[PDB]
Amino acid sequence: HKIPVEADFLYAYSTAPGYYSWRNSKDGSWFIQSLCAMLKQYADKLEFMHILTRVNRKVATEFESFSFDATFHAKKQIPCIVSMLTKELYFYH
Amino acid sequence: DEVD
Amino acid sequence: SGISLDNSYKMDYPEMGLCIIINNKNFHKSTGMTSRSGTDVDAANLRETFRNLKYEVRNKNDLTREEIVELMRDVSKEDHSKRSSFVCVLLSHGEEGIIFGTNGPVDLKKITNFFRGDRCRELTGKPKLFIIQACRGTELDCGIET
Repeated sequence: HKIPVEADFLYAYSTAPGYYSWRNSKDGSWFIQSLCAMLKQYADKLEFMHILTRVNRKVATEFESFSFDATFHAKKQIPCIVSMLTKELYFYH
Repeated sequence: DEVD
Repeated sequence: SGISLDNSYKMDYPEMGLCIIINNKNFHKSTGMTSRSGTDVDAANLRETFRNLKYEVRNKNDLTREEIVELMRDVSKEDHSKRSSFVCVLLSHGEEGIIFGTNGPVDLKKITNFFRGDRCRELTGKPKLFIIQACRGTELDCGIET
């Protein structure tokens, strides 16, 4: 008859805890680029967590950093879905 | 490719 | 009626809800933080993407720490009775638990607390989505070959 005050939040983080997040000055950030493509392609078909799982794979597989600085070259990124949701979320009805 |  | 299931959020209120996009590109020189080239591309991509999901999008640009807090306070106190959900997209520098206004940091907890089930009764039981494009530290993922 009560719910927790922290229930029904979802935190779609661009990167894992502790890590840099990559942004491309021409294309936009890897995370936002992929999130928007997956929303457009799947928001009328998939539940939100399954969309966000496709964002994870897209960011994980299709992006790799290129830098003249060895320290920052050839690096990867995985986003971090944090769910306190109590129900499934579909953008359609 | 830039970090934030 | 027949048997029913309560496994999904009610998303058929008259409005899907607010989509607040905070696009922080340029930072007060005194902070020493660099400009976030390409974030306008993110901001416009998000605006169009959530527009087509039928969200009421509000783009805000280059907000101070104080302006972020006030905006979140004000938005939380709006009438959400006709709204299904709430989305806030944050685009900025950050570190673990923190995102930056143009003039300094804001604790993520301070932002999300405005919408806690007990502090924002308009959204209790409704999905509150925070989408955060920001650093969470300085670690780099070297990856592994597949």
